[PDB]
Amino acid sequence: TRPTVRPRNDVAHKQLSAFGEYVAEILPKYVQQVQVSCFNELEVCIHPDGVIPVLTFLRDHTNAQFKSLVDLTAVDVPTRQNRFEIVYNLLSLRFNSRIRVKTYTDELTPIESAVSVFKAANWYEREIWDMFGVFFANHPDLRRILTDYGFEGHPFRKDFPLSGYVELRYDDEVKRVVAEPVELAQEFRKFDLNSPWEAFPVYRQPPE
Amino acid sequence: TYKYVNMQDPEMDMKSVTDRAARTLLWTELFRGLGMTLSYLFREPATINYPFEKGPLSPRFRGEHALRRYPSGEERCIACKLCEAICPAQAITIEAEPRADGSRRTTRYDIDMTKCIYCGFCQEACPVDAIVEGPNFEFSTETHEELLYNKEKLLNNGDKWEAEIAANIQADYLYR
Amino acid sequence: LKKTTGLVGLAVCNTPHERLRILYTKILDVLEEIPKNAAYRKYTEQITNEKLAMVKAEPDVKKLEDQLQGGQLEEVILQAEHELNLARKMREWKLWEPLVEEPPADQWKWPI
Amino acid sequence: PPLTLEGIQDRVLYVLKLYDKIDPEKLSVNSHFMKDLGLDSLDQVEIIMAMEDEFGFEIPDIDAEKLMCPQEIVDYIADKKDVYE
Amino acid sequence: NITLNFGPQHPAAHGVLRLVMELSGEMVRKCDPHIGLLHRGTEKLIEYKTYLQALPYFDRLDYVSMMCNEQAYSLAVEKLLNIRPPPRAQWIRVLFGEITRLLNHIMAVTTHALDLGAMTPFFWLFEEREKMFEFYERVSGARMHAAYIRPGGVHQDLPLGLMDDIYQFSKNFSLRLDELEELLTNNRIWRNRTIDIGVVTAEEALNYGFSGVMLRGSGIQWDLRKTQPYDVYDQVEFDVPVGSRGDCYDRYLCRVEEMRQSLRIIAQCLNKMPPGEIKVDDAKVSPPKRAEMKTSMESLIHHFKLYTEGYQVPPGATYTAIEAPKGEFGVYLVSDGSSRPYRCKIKAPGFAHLAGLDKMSKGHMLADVVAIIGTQDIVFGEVDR
Amino acid sequence: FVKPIFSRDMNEAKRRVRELYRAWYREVPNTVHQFQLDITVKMGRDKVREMFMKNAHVTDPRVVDLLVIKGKIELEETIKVWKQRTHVMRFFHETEAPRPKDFLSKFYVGHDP
Ligand SMILES: CCCCCCCCCCCC(=O)SCCNC(=O)CCNC(=O)[C@H](O)C(C)(C)COP(=O)(O)O
Ligand code: SF4
Ligand code: SF4
Repeated sequence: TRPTVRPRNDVAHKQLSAFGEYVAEILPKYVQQVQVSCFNELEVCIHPDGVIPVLTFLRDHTNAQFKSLVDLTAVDVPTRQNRFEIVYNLLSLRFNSRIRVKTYTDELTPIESAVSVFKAANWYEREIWDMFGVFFANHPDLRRILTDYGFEGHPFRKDFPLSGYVELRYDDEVKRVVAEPVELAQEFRKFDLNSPWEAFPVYRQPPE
Repeated sequence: TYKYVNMQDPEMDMKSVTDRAARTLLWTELFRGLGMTLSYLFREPATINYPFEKGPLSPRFRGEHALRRYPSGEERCIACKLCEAICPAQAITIEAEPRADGSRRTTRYDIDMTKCIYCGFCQEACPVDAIVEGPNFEFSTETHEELLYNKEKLLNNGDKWEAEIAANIQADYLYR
Repeated sequence: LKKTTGLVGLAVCNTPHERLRILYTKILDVLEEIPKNAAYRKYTEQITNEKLAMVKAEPDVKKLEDQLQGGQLEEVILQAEHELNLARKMREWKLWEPLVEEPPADQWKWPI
Repeated sequence: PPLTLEGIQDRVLYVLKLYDKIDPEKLSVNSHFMKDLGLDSLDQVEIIMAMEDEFGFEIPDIDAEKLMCPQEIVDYIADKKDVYE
Repeated sequence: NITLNFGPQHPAAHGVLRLVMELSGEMVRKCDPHIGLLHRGTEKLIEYKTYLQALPYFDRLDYVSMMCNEQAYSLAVEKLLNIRPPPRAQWIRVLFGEITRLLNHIMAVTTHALDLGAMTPFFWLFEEREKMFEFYERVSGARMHAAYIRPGGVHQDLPLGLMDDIYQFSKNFSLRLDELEELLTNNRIWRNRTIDIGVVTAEEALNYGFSGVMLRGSGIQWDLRKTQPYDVYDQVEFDVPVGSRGDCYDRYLCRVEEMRQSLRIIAQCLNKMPPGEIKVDDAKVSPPKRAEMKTSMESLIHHFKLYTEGYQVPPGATYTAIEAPKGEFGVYLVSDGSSRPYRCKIKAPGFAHLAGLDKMSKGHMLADVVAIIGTQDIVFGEVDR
Repeated sequence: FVKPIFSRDMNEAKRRVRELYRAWYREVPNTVHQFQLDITVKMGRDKVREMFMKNAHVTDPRVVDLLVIKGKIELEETIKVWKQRTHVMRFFHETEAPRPKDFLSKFYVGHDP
């Protein structure tokens, strides 16, 4: 229960918890869950219409100066209609604390841009615009990062093939590089390594 | 626990001052620093005389693949097809089929060095210690096709190097 | 007084104590027009008050950064200023209505 | 420089001559470019911008919300060129 | 003004940037850093692979330091599996984490010197980086992109021969840094090229999330070791450089100090490695010795499984920062509990720096800009991905 | 129901597209000369008319306005003399074989759907 096991830090869990109810007090209007795992990792909801007003508050001291948007990590789950799950990782430097505060959005919901508030999201912007289509409040430019020029796709939508539909090559008489239909050789020979028989009864969503 | 860099304040003392202005003029330290590069002229140069000399390599070293045999002269491969399940780039392709003798045997083992990333997983993964990431490294080709190896070429590679490969394994086997 | 703040963006502002009392009286001045009911207001009260008395606890700039248990509070005047713009922001958020709109249960239903 | 009105309409119709999508017979003093002429909206934009390129001034598409008759084009020109004599 | 695309092609561009400038006479106005010329898109490529398969990807982002990347993965995977490694593995991860740090800083130093046209240190010190690649080769069979650090810990035990020669290796190295001490550190031309260039106020740094020496140069003291001694760093003695002016000269001297600092640490890690497994006891995560798998059944069974479907993380999506020499490093896992990740974003420390460069660009002449890329230790591989 | 991107109802959106067409329709020769396209310029304008036709089934104003957002964003890369001649030619796919919509030929070709 020790040589392999990583010890559970109850203390920080206690402090983060208590601060968690503290914040739960402070912004009832958007804050929801106050998740607190044994990893010492706190988490909190925000409604997307509540993106900016919460985040600004975060930067300003209460007992945690949530300075430096370290990340706007993003996840797409097709099942939920609110398929997008934008996440604000954060770190109050003065208090050496860390927190994860996320949201959700639909394909045509103009979620608020923290560009005015953090500016670090001038690109967390355009990536998460481009890879997805998560339209953003008001940004100086929504021009694509990463993906090419005429490129139409939105990879990381967890949709359409990992190769994509596009596969460019130089061509002769046109004297120029041209995009072409894929035609993969050998093909990504995907292995379904999923295991029937649950190893974790403690979890397990009920059949209901 | 932190340390300031620099920060230190230079002396106003007249000896030290006129010395610094003497650096500002007569350059002094440049030559001192300059003098240092001269020290290299007198050192012996570090080039290995390739290819009549070659760089040191540990026995572990990863390189060209080769299938290899039993001491009896049967091929070690049993087509367990887990090395196909591991090759992170999935370079490997295997069609296991029965031998007329009935033994499991690959009919078309093959791998392309174009997609191989030489992580050398398969050297570790194989239960029968069939395939081996051999010592050889120098084998650049005129054409792409010469890279897409059949089981055949790999067997040949296990033929030329088997003394060597088995020798290195003889050096290494305890660690695994 | 120590020469050089050390930090790059920060700059010295002599007689910090007075400037801080300015900030205490002013963020107090804005919290007062915020309704008592808003959950933030009582705690920002606790903060401005306990910190103001805490500045009063000692005179010199020197041990003052010990009394608040923070190195160079010469920065926290700036943080207090963020706190001031924040408290200015509290007004347009109004008094805090508990929650608005809720997730379909599928949201936050982790795993999947 | 005089900007005589009838010659303005001559100018616009000549632009319609150079213009492709309209039939030369379909050319007329009144027939609407949305409600009469069968040319689509992109053709609306096409003539409206060719014409404004002739007149050398921007025509907001709010006037395309107006437009109506070509007679209201020359009419607007009377309200635009403001010579109207 | 005159619109102008720059790299990749410039040696200064490092084969990656295309930061177009709309130059005036030579003073910059517009100066946008385009990227996605290297974007390997590994985020989806991580998703369709067993967690043991993900491991190479991190050697593939930080080209130079390598072991630190994999350690950045082993920490983040062992968290969800709640697994705590045998101590020897951690002394190793620190040992080669620091030797990777020597490789990384030697890289940044000598290349930054090359853009300043110094030429020589390059050849004075890669003579050493081959001396270290001989070592990663002695422990991995690969000169670089060694996979020797693993989520269970480590592939394999250290060969008996190293323990002496490595000491020998660092028996003389301090002098080799002395030879630089007699160059740029004191040299006149060098100060002018770098003094008072790209100075950054503490707040912009805290806004953009600058980290590492890039904070420590401008005086912010934020650090990912002593604040969170995630491994043996808590036992290790060392001391952290902090800059004053925010001068590139500052950041420079810091990196030289960290190199000294690893000269301090690696001494102690050589001084303190326990005997013990360098792997976890469990065969449900850490695979059996070839000697045992080929007799005992269960060893061969789980052997067969980890090499075919692998260990299963309990479900969860998490994030972990890393003390990369270049800064905070991003490990954003999203795991359904299947060995396949559901998602995995990777924040490069250099991403924020490159986001911040244009702020430092405008109002500076082009040589200042060439100075700036070398200011920030940016290997572009990690940044677009 | 749900809050709109920009335009609400088609006309707030329809206004934006025309702004787009001219924004291309004038820009085209500039592109013809910057990249020295061998295409006759009317072909360029025709393609300009065509890409505005592929989006004919659009009916939500959020879809229209999001399409002109992305289309103007493409215009950004065009006007700034970004891209390359090849990228401009990607719209043509001239290297590719013509597709026979006729079912009989579809029979003659291969297994297909
Ligand atoms: C060298 C040149 C390169 C070519 C580049 C091509 C770039 C094209 C950019 C693509 C962006 C879009 O699709 S723009 C998105 C807008 N497209 C739509 O279809 C929205 C709904 N349109 C309608 O409802 C009407 O039928 C309407 C079609 C407007 C007709 O207007 P009228 O009937 O009322 O006159
Ligand atoms: S090595 Fe020989 S046995 Fe092991 S998988 Fe590859 S082929 Fe099958
Ligand atoms: S060499 Fe490395 S990559 Fe190529 S197959 Fe063997 S393991 Fe997979």
